[PDB]
Amino acid sequence: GPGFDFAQAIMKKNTVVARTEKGEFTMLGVHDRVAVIPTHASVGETIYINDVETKVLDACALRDLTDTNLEITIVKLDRNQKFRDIRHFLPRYEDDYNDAVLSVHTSKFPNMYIPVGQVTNYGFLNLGGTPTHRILMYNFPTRAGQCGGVVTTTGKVIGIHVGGNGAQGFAAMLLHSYFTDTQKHHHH
Amino acid sequence: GPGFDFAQAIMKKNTVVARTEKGEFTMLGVHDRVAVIPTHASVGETIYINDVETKVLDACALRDLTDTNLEITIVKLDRNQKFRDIRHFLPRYEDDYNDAVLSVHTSKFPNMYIPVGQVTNYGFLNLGGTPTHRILMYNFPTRAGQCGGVVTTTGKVIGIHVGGNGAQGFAAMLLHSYFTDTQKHHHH
Ligand SMILES: *[C@@H](CC(=O)OCC)[C@H](C[C@@H]1CCNC1=O)NC(=O)[C@H](Cc1ccccc1)NC(=O)[C@@H](NC(=O)OCC1c2ccccc2-c2ccccc21)[C@@H](C)OC(C)(C)C
Ligand SMILES: *[C@@H](CC(=O)OCC)[C@H](C[C@@H]1CCNC1=O)NC(=O)[C@H](Cc1ccccc1)NC(=O)[C@@H](NC(=O)OCC1c2ccccc2-c2ccccc21)[C@@H](C)OC(C)(C)C
Repeated sequence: GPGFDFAQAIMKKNTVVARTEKGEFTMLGVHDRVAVIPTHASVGETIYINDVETKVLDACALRDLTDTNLEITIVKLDRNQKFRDIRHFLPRYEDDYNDAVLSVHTSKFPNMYIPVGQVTNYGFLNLGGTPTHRILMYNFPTRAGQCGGVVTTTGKVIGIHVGGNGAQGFAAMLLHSYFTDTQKHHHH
Repeated sequence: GPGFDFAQAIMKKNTVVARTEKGEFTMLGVHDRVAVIPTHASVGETIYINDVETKVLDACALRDLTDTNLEITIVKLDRNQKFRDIRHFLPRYEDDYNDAVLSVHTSKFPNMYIPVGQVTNYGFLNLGGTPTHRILMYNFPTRAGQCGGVVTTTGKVIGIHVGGNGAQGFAAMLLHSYFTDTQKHHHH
């Protein structure tokens, strides 16, 4: 069966409601004060987190070496609470998955779970006019309001929901190497 | 934890999408060709079931001995498929419950699960101007589109979602005695 228990533990301890100029998004906290949000959320220098205005200390819109959108933006937030470190639940590599759950945490849906079935390493997607890479696909009619939703299997947090076409849903991959402690680089 | 596995088994085998003049509702099939739907769905002599026009052979809008709305309408449908008999999962008596799940099956949400936490035997509710009895209440911000949604705990199907006020959700109780094989009574 789908790993509902795992999805619930991730949602309970590692999600907040984020709100930008573009609306509300489920937001996955990954470690310390670092979280993710879809790039098309258009994060600025402040953001609402559970309706509390919060400084965005850093925001990195990920792109691959072809200079193509990956649709993940990693943010560092000025908050007191640390997120439980869930980096060990992130996949090392691209993969396909079975019996995944999509989990949403917004004002409208504070806690909701959708089994999306098989998830395929899809690759290239034209997302609302933006070429995008490293997309995961599931055959489920996902809707507006579900962006940022966390895609899991038991023991793995594999991506965040970013798009759909009325029949299929698409998530941006999360990989373990996106969040490893590193060194010195001018990035803005 | 919440009984997601049980909720999923009920949804998989015992729900259809019903559509009346008032819109779409999750519809729980109980046994044979007998199902339930909230009375405010305004069931007529035909109904759409998974988008297929279907004759409604009988419809009984339940009321208690005070002649007050219970908000459950039991329907008998002209379909080929029988529903798996789930009467043994229906509670005998009114009760309070822990860690319930609300499960929705509509066109917009073909499969969605919401843990609603504690469910209380609430009693009287004024439902959109209609006095209504035998209501179950949960502290969860349920929304339009969730009516008919099935409320479960492990091993019990306890009600169907009928209402909310933005902070709380309300279900009409299901009791085992609503569906027992009986005898001869002019009811229309
Ligand atoms: C989540 C964010 C949101 O609700 O918007 C607020 C600004 C939302 C989820 C999806 C909406 C529809 N169902 C969903 O699962 N994502 C988007 O709207 C996303 C942009 C975005 C905005 C903000 C944050 C993150 C993302 N855009 C779309 O999902 C877009 N879909 C899309 O481009 O799909 C690709 C299609 C494609 C590729 C190749 C050949 C043919 C097609 C095709 C045909 C028909 C439809 C889509 C595609 C949505 C907005 O596009 C449609 C046309 C479905 C409305
Ligand atoms: C499901 C059916 C649907 O979507 O409508 C299509 C016709 C829907 C679910 C609920 C909507 C809001 N959140 C939900 O969970 N149910 C209804 O709309 C239901 C009527 C119905 C129509 C068709 C089938 C089955 C049912 N009506 C309401 O839910 C109504 N809520 C309500 O009456 O709550 C009682 C309130 C009460 C009692 C005593 C003191 C104070 C109050 C109070 C204060 C403020 C709000 C409600 C109540 C909705 C429609 O009413 C509001 C005002 C929330 C819009």
